[PDB]
Amino acid sequence: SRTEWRVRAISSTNLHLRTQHIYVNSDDVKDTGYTYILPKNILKKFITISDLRTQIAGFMYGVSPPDNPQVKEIRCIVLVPQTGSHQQVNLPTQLPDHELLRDFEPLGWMHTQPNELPQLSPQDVTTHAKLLTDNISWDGEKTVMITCSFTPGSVSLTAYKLTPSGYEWGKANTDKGNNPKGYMPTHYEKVQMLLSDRFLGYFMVPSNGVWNYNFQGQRWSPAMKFDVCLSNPKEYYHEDHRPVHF
Repeated sequence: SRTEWRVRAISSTNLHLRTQHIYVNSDDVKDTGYTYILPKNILKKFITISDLRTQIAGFMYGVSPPDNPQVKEIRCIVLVPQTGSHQQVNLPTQLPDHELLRDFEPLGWMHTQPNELPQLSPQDVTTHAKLLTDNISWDGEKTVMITCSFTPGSVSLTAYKLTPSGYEWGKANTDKGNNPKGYMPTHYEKVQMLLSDRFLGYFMVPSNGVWNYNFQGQRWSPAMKFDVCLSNPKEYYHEDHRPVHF
């Protein structure tokens, strides 16, 4: 329905309201490790181009502040060609590559999620374990996952790191559902994160100007190759994201 598309596009412009009420779960995090600083400007933009029901994601890149070795500041988010569901996001096996990105530290990924969950999803652990094993540039000691859970009238953020055992389990997991065998809360660990407007972050999207393939699944595949470039991300229901035909 072309009309429905226009209606959804309209209601989605109210997503920014949720970024007025942001919550960060820093509850009982180990005092050992890194603290992640996410810029408010990119978290807000990330929410405005997202969707309440279908998850989206982006890879995070950042730097190490000269005066605090235990702090990692996220300065760039890369949106890759993708499709997703209420339970997960589907990303190409090929990591983004660009001269501008090579001098940053890969810090993991972030993604939206329909509801707040009592535990990190088994899917997230599996997706993260895959990203680690395949990419030598991904340091398990610094890469993390930030979940942006939509809660009534707001968004709730949490950052996690995989535990050595979680990495092992994730690398072997074969059932995408919500209760895989051997899944324990000891497979991941919460990490400290801050949402700050002290500095700004930037976005990089696919060079063809299309990151959202949720209405063009036939053009998406795990093996697809792509390039990226600096740019302001297009919303979920942007003109260029609609199906080749209704």
